[PDB]
Amino acid sequence: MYGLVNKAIQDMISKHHGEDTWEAIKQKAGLEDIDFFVGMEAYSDDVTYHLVGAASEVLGKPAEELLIAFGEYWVTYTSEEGYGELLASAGDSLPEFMENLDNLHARVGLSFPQLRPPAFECQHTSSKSMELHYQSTRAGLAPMVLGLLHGLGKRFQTKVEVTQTAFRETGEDHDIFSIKYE
Ligand SMILES: O=C(O)CCCCN(CCc1cc(F)ccc1OCc1ccc(-c2ccc(C(F)(F)F)cc2)cc1)Cc1ccc(C(=O)O)cc1
Repeated sequence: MYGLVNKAIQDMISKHHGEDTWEAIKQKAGLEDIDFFVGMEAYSDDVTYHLVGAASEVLGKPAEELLIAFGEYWVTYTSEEGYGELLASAGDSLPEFMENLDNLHARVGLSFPQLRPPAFECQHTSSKSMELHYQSTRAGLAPMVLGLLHGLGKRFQTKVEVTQTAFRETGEDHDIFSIKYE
């Protein structure tokens, strides 16, 4: 993934657990060569997976729990590190944001060819609910998407409940989430 994702993980862990713990996690993951992450440089996905695995071992939390935390963090982090206006342009409510996300990533993709944006499709079931189909070229990030949705509920001051109903990791076509929101 683009370096920005790995910088954001470094930032979350550092802010939350201190530099010592981050350095440890960095070393466990086998990444002490890499001095800083370059935000607009494409990295092998494995660098990301290895950071999450290693942070899981070091902090004593499951990877999927860290992904949820990380998903929430991403929404705030990117707003503060140069994508505040981009996120604003995506809408002023949770459903509109999820509707615009494929288009938001298109705009990211223009400058940055190695972007592999996931696809998000909304089937709105009422004015307070939707089925969300999440289609990704990556495995194992559904819990991050859970975190992301909560990051957005916070951003828009909307209470939101997310329940996954189809699981890509068990060989289903794609993750599907049932969402209820204020
Ligand atoms: O499944 C998957 O593959 C990954 C799913 C999890 C990650 N994705 C979250 C999408 C999301 C979901 C959401 F609900 C809310 C917010 C969200 O973010 C808004 C946002 C999205 C992206 C940038 C940005 C900014 C800059 C750059 C660059 F580095 F300069 F290139 C790159 C991306 C900013 C804001 C972002 C993503 C997607 C693909 C890649 C890549 O392929 O590398 C990297 C990151």
